[PDB]
Amino acid sequence: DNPNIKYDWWAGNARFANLSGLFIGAHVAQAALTTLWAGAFTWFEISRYKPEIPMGEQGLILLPHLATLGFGVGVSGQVVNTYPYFVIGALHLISSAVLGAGALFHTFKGPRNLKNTTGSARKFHFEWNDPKQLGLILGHHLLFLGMAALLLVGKAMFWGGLYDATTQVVRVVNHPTLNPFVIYGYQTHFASVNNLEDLVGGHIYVGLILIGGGIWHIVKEPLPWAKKLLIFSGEAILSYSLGGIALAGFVAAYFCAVNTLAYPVEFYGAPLELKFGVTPYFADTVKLADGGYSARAWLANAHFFLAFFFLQGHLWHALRAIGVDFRQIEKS
Amino acid sequence: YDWWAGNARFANLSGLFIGAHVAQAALTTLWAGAFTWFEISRYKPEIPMGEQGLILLPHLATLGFGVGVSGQVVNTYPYFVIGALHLISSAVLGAGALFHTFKGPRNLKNTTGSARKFHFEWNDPKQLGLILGHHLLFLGMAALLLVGKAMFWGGLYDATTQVVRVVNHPTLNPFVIYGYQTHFASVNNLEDLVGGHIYVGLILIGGGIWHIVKEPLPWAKKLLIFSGEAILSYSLGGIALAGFVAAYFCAVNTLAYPVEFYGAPLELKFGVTPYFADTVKLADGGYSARAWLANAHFFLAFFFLQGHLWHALRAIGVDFRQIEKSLNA
Amino acid sequence: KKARVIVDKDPVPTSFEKWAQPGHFDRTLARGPKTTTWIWNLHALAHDFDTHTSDLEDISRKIFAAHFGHLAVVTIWLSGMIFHGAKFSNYEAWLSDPLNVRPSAQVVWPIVGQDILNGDVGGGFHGIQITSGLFQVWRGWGITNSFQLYCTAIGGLVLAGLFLFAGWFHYHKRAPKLEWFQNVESMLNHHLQVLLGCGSLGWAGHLIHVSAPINKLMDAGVAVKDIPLPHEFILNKSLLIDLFPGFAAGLTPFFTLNWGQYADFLTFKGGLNPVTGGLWMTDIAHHHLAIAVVFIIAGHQYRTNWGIGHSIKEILENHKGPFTGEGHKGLYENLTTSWHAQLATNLAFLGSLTIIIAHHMYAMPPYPYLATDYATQLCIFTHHIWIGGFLIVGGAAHAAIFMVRDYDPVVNQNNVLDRVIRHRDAIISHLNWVCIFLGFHSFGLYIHNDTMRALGRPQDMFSDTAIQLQPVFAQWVQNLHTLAPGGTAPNALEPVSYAFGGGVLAVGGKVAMMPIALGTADFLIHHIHAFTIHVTVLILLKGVLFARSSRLIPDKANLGFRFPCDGPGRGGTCQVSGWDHVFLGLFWMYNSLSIVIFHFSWKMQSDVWGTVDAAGNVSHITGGNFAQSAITINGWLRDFLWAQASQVINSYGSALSAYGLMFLGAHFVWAFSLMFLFSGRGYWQELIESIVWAHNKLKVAPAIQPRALSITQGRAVGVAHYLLGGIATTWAFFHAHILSVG
Ligand code: CLA
Ligand code: CLA
Ligand code: CLA
Ligand SMILES: CC1=C(/C=C/C(C)=C/C=C/C(C)=C/C=C/C=C(C)/C=C/C=C(C)/C=C/C2=C(C)CCCC2(C)C)C(C)(C)CCC1
Ligand SMILES: CC1=C(/C=C/C(C)=C/C=C/C(C)=C/C=C/C=C(C)/C=C/C=C(C)/C=C/C2=C(C)CCCC2(C)C)C(C)(C)CCC1
Ligand SMILES: CC1=C(C/C=C(\C)CCC[C@H](C)CCC[C@H](C)CCCC(C)C)C(=O)c2ccccc2C1=O
Ligand code: SF4
Repeated sequence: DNPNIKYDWWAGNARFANLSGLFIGAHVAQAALTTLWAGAFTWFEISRYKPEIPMGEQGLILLPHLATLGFGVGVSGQVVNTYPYFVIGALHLISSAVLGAGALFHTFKGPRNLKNTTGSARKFHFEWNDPKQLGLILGHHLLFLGMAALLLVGKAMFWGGLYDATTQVVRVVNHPTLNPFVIYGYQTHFASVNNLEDLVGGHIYVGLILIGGGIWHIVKEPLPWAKKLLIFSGEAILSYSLGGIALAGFVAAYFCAVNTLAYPVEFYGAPLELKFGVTPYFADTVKLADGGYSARAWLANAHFFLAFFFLQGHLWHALRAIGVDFRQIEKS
Repeated sequence: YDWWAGNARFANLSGLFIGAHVAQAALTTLWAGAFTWFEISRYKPEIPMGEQGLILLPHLATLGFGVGVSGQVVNTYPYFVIGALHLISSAVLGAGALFHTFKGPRNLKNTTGSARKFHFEWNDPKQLGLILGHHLLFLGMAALLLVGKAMFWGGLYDATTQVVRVVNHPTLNPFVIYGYQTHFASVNNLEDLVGGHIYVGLILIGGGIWHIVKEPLPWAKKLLIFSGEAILSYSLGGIALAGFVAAYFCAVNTLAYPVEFYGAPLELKFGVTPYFADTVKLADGGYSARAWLANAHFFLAFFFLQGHLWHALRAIGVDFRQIEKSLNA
Repeated sequence: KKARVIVDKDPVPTSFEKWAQPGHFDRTLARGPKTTTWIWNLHALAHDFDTHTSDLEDISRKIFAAHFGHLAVVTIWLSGMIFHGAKFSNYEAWLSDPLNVRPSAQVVWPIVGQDILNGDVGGGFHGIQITSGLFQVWRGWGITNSFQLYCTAIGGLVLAGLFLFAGWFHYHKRAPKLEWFQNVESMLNHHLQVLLGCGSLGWAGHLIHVSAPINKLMDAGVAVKDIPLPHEFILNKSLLIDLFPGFAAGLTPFFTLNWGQYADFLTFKGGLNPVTGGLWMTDIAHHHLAIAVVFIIAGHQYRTNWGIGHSIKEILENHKGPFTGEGHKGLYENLTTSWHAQLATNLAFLGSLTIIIAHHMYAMPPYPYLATDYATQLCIFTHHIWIGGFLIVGGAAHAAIFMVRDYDPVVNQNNVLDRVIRHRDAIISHLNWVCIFLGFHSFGLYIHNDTMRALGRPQDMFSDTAIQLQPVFAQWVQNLHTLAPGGTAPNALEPVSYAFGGGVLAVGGKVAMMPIALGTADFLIHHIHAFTIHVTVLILLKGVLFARSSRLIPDKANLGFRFPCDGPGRGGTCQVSGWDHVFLGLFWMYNSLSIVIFHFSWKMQSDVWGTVDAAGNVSHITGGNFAQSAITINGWLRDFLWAQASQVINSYGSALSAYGLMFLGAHFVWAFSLMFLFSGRGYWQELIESIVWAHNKLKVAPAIQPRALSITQGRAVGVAHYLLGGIATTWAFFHAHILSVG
């Protein structure tokens, strides 16, 4: 592998791979775009939402997620209040604007290298080979995700409560499922979640361990065992992430398909059946007419196919991480 | 070798030989896993399961996996979980395949330590016996898994009374097993089949353990040739026989294939070639599942016999000179 | 040597710099504008790549990249047509009721009162009625909903994207070397076997698996919603078996040569499906299968990398005889060193093919509900005749450009090309004569007839009721083709076309196709066609044969392909260049094809098209007036132009008003052209001097000095507006007429 390799426009985003400032800029931009999608299409679905006729078939894939969190619903998915959706749509849109401003800052205005900007790798600088600061980055990111899980626990315990399909109403959980004998029990009984306290207790156990994982990943450096097994290369850590997201996508797609509580069924179609032809896919049940395909069918299939292509991403980038150059493979 | 004979280049080697075969295994498990879901999706509850083109789901249904009475098949979930398990096994085997090929070393001369560890040579008759040995042990265990499935892990479907039944009386006394050297392919009771695989298993582990501890006798060295092309030819011969026997069992045997999950009768007709055509002339399509599994494996067995001949003619020497200079003389 | 992929990497760096440098590509234009002639020259030379660079490799790369560009714009266009079909059409209504609903896929915006153009086209839809036959194409494709068109349109936009990328990539990034381009044997192999052979096999696949079943159900009167989706015929075999029992046999009959087992879905019926009045899908299926096999076989002729095969050079070199000296020796070098020699050939033969397509598509309407759509029939015939005629004249132009620029005496000494140059006086003198003979004994008969009719002497006319000129040979050929099924084509049920004979075939109330009887009016008009084609060839052939030199200008090749003259000397040498022969050939091509489409229009309306009574009596659109009227110019003026122009001139305040405006607009553009053709540069430059004086007087004189158009541009602008105006007039005429009566 030559050191001064130059990539074409189509592989042009591989050029800032190492760098420092453009790495922040490119990812804060994706975050701004992700929040912009979350914010703007809230207003799209509010405008396109008809009160009458069940809101499975109207192509709503964002508002049902809010309605699942017991967010201006009422009884049997009647949906009384539209204002709370607009405010969330506005909040994610203003978060998009500030993230977008922060993105263009770090790319153009800010420095293109962080070697002498902040002071050290501990401050905000990062290097791919060094297993010390990238553990700190992983650490604080797990802390934020851990906190983000405890926000949902907050929304369950005190802040309105979540919608249940058991009695078809917004209910407040006041008995979270502790005793991880059931959590280990749910290693086989997953995707058959039939009570909200079990789900809340699940995210409590995820959260308190994710903070516990986070805090540990800052204070300690990986063992020579880790260095020997896993490769500390920007392409390698990308491949591990692509693998991690692929699994998450496939699992999420399955929960979306089979689970009837985490998606309360009345806001969607309800059942999804795994059929295989050329690929595996969750087609539809009761053949939703007057349009085609329920919101559940979209969330299940889209994330399954995305998960499959992210698996092809893992393979591609992982084969390039180990040291397979495809150029000399097509030459002989 | 040319591009078309390009896979003969790593014939000797070491690492790519593991990689190429663990890949085929990953592909075989992927076929076993993915087409389970295909046949589940293509299975219609109405219409008897024979003409629906199902050649994988009937094998599961034969093992008494959510069947009920007279092959009514109430439960589809047990098929899905097996389909998922073989598919995840395919993913890990596929990952393990491309590891040993690309990431892992292209030679095991200094990798593992010795020929006993994981290295192999074709000429040396000591480690290839150890490989054969452990493979017979695994097949021996795989036979005792079916015995497990029979004895109290659900039980297997019988076509005698058309239900899932648990066997609790395996056929011992090999006077009947030697009796079944002529009465084979007319197996009408499941205890005889279970007792058969018990006798196969206990001898196959007994064969396995003997092949590892001992090296072939100079008699073997004198008769059989220790060449990669020769051992391939012996394997092609072994698979050809297996394929012809399996094709016959599929055709005539009425228990190991429970009849209602398939067509039921197959008659051996000969025109230009032997083939198991069909009985009752299956209409609204053509050919039952049994007809496909019988004929496909018979023809595969015949071409694998032509494979034995072809590779065995090259086994006696190299024969890459003797094919061209055959007529150039 | 061996055909192989060999490219230069990053030959031309991609940058907008040269986009900001108009005329960068020519050394003369690069200096910048001084006069307004520069602005014209920029556009005139833009795609003349031979003048950009001398390097044949760089020219070949530019041509290869430009083609990806032209494929991208054609794909954008085809995607647009299909998208407009998906979104802004009554296609789904038209499927439900083909005979009553009028195809429309262009909706006008309500502004300045132009919404009047959104007429009642049926299927509760308001839009411009389309005459492109897209609905009949999509029905033939087996498309039954708007979603299938949306998918196809998007698929097209992705293919157009890919074609753009390809063109950028294969120029800026990985440009093939001249070696690659000059593999004519490999190119012919791949283009015969894959492009045509596998394309035809692929299409046979679609016809056999999708089109034939879906069309068979639609012809059986099954509702569009009730018809299964095209993939259901593959996934559910039972549905396909019910329509075509031959599929029961499976693929074994194909491999065991028991091909009769497919006789139900691979037919040789002939004639037309009586439901739709189009060719049978099963005949079309077998055609494309048979075509595919012949092409895949044909494209194994030329030697590539394995010794087996012909070298085209050796074939050409071996074809010489006692009249033709060295024969076809040196022509391989002409066709592999000159792009103009290839463009000449390909324009001449693609142009000739497009005219064959025009004829074959009206007589054997291949699409369902085309034959009875008289508006579509007239328009696609006329369209493809015009495209054909332009391409042929292009062939002649680029033949002349080759002779001036790329012709080598050394390569072409005593070969067929050299020897035609040496008797070019004998060729052109004889062609001159046959043109005058045909002119007198074709047009002179019309003038004879006009005069006899005018003098009250109809008995003295050339007519069926007077002095007959029966086209006995064409009459004899019609009979042979009518007797073919059962006789010299035993396994044909009907004739290839009902035009040759057999019965009147009728769909709805209307005639799909019936026998086109030939008499004196058909003899006369055919000898007019022969005349107008021979005169066009005289002009174009004279252009190519005298491009390099003549008895007048010996060094004409030095003056080039496109020069206005060599001055008023030698009596005057105006329009001697090969370019000027193309200019004159365009008017004659226009004159020729005008009479071809007029012939078609009137003959079909008088003798073929019309309504059919329950008893079976055919009432034609113009009641068989062709036989007695089309034998005088007065009859053409009165019974064709005057009579059938009533619809276009009376179209104002209706949905056809646009054609009335186009009709006048086109008459205007045509007349405007006469300013350029009849006048000369000298007058206009002197007028511009006085206008420039006034701009100078008020200090608004432009730095880029105004110039009158070049002598050549004057002629180019002349013939452009003449053809545009003339053709557009007939276009507006044909539409307004046939969208009313047809
Ligand atoms: C996308 C960006 C891009 C850029 C920046 C360049 C840049 C360049 N190109 Mg490349 N090229 C590209 C894409 C690009 N190209 C593509 C997609 C193709 C395939 C067609 C090519 C094929 C190509 C060829 C064959 C050549 C170049 C050349 C060049 C150089 C000079 C071009 C010039 O100045 O004319 C700018 C011209 C325009 C802006 C006009 C564009 C005309 C388009 C292609 C067609 C429009 C059709 C449209 C429907 C209009 C119809 C009629 C209208 C009335 C409706 C310049 C470095 C030339 C060169 O290197 O010479 C030294 C050269 O010969 N390019
Ligand atoms: C595949 C077909 C094809 C290709 C690739 C070429 C390529 C070429 N031609 Mg050939 N040619 C063709 C077909 C083709 N031609 C046909 C069909 C004819 C018969 C008309 C000709 C007759 C011809 C002549 C007489 C000449 C060429 C020349 C050339 C060369 C320069 C062209 C140029 O720079 O145009 C630049 C483009 C323009 C000036 C604009 C043209 C616009 C036309 C006149 C009107 C378009 C109206 C449109 C149909 C309706 C819209 C109206 C509306 C906008 C109002 C180039 C090698 C020239 C040459 O010198 O060869 C070396 C040359 O003198 N061609
Ligand atoms: C109506 C308009 C008109 C007419 C009648 C002609 C006639 C002719 N053109 Mg011309 N042409 C025209 C428009 C016309 N052109 C236009 C607008 C252009 C610009 C593009 C041209 C450009 C052009 C070119 C480039 C060429 C021609 C050629 C010809 C001649 C073809 C040979 C022929 O048919 O002779 C037969 C004569 C006729 C058909 C004319 C009518 C004959 C009458 C009916 C018979 C005579 C009656 C009677 C005896 C009259 C005398 C008696 C009286 C004195 C008492 C022919 C003389 C070609 C040529 O010369 O090749 C041979 C040629 O190459 N023309
Ligand atoms: C070396 C080589 C080769 C070979 C290779 C191979 C053959 C491979 C294999 C591989 C493989 C063989 C792989 C596999 C994979 C798999 C996968 C990818 C899977 C996945 C799965 C999933 C995704 C799942 C999921 C799920 C479940 C589990 C349940 C629920 C539902 C769902 C669906 C979600 C070739 C010849 C090419 C070339 C040369 C070299
Ligand atoms: C319309 C359109 C479109 C579409 C199209 C398409 C969709 C196409 C496709 C196409 C296709 C889909 C095709 C295909 C084809 C195929 C082929 C061509 C094949 C062949 C084959 C062969 C040749 C065979 C051979 C063999 C073998 C292999 C073995 C045995 C023997 C034999 C010989 C039989 C688009 C979107 C673009 C847009 C525009 C328009
Ligand atoms: C009329 C005529 C002219 C005069 C016509 C000329 C000079 C053409 C000029 C017309 C164009 C349209 C001028 C365009 C000027 C600007 C580009 C317009 C700018 C404003 C727009 C942006 C609106 C000739 O030069 C000529 C030459 C040889 C034979 C016959 C004739 C001939 O008949
Ligand atoms: S009139 Fe025009 S074309 Fe004729 S010689 Fe004079 S300048 Fe040349």
